[PDB]
Amino acid sequence: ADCGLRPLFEKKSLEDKTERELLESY
Amino acid sequence: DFEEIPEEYLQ
Amino acid sequence: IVEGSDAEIGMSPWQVMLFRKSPQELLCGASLISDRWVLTAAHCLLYPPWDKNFTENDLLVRIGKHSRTRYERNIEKISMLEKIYIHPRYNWRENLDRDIALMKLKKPVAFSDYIHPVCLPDRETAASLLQAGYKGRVTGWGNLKEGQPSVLQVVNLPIVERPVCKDSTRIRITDNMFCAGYKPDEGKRGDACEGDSGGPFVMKSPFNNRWYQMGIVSWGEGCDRDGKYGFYTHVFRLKKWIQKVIDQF
Ligand SMILES: C=CCN(C(=O)c1cc(Cl)cc(OCCCONC(=N)N)c1)C1CCCC1
Repeated sequence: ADCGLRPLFEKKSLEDKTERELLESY
Repeated sequence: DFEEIPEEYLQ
Repeated sequence: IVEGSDAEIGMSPWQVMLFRKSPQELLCGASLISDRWVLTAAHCLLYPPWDKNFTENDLLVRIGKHSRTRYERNIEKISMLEKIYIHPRYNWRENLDRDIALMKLKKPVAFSDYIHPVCLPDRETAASLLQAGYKGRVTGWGNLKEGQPSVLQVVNLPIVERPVCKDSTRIRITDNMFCAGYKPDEGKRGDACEGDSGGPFVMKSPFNNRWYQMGIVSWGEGCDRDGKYGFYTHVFRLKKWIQKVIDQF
């Protein structure tokens, strides 16, 4: 129920260095 | 190669 | 992982390391789906062609890691297994069909900045996301080359059309697999490799911003060969067996 939300990224509203490539492909 | 871990675990 | 990069800290907090007690070695990747349940490839535990048949006590799972070889004091947790469950119709004799296993941890792990479970997909995230051209992300500590990293590696790879997967191999492909990788002409590379097995292929939902595990690193022919692709267990198609096992035991 908290699955899939990373303490050091999503929870802080920070993006990792390549996840934009993932989202851009969708 | 692998750094030894606590033997507590290798029990 | 071949042609990947070093993971950021906290990047994949669901990534688990399957670790052999003696000789102390990296067996496989795996993923944390709740505080007590780890998901991996069946062939990590059971593969008779290679006289591989590990049991619970053969094994340690190490969660929260970044360094391959260090014991990461105050960061990683190391847990013992209570019970391994292999799919009853896992097909090691022919094509690694239903390459999936669940491992129940002896005691639950506590979550932290470095340790957090990934989501399993529902029918509709699956339908929406599992499409050719969409990219997912694979992670592991396996070989960089068909030599091993100091630190968790990461690579993003596009899902490949099912016919292209079939035409790339002699192996019989089933509905419980999909393949991912760049085509020879696309001019980007990357693949899982030896040691990466059992690890997560995950995608980020553009709807709720959660990470879902769509695949388990299963098999390939070599690593990063042109015109070859990595194959993955289709987690959604096997979700019913996951639900069953989990809430029967
Ligand atoms: C044509 C190759 C035959 N086989 C293997 O080589 C094979 C067998 C096992 Cl248990 C694992 C394996 O690869 C595991 C590493 C991850 O996959 N590799 C790549 N993604 N490049 C590969 C498997 C056996 C059944 C189908 C392929």
